[PDB]
Amino acid sequence: MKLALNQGKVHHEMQALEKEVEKRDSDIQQLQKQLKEAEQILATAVYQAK
Amino acid sequence: AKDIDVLIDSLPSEESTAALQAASLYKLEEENHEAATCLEDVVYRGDMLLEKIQSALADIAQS
Amino acid sequence: CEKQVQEVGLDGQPLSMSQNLARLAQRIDFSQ
Amino acid sequence: FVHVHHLINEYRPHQARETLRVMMEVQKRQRLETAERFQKHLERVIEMIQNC
Repeated sequence: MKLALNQGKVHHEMQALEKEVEKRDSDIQQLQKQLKEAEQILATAVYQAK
Repeated sequence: AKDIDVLIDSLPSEESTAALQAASLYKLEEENHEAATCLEDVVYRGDMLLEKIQSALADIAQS
Repeated sequence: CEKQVQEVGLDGQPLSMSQNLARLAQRIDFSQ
Repeated sequence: FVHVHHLINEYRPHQARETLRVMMEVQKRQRLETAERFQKHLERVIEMIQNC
């Protein structure tokens, strides 16, 4: 009985971890795009500041 | 001769002296300062958003 | 204003990965 | 030669001022476009975050 309960809890935790990993990957990609955009903007600003 | 005359007539009639060019440069500098202030505000907002996203990513990775 | 020198800098430009790699090599060289 | 030198001296400052104004306008437009793109990217990021 304890092994069945532990297997169920492990499946639930694995589903939650997969969802969290997908969300983290999406957030990391979005933050990387935003960071590249901000770096380009900072380079342009440092160039135009003179 | 006709081309030279037409070019001298249609040339830039402006800063041959010293006041029109100075006024145009001052207006351009004021516009550039306003645009630079706006761009600095926008860049500060974007950097704040990027810092918030980075903090959220670090907190998610810390789990 | 008067930033044409940097505005016309067409090979004379995002975050270069090589620059970050060189900076890391200069930083991770020793934990001073 | 004197007329050519006078025309060059008269056309240099106006052209320089026009180029500087065009460069300032281009920088302003690029900064505004970058800010709008960053805002749209942050909106898409918030949408993807609230999706899960």
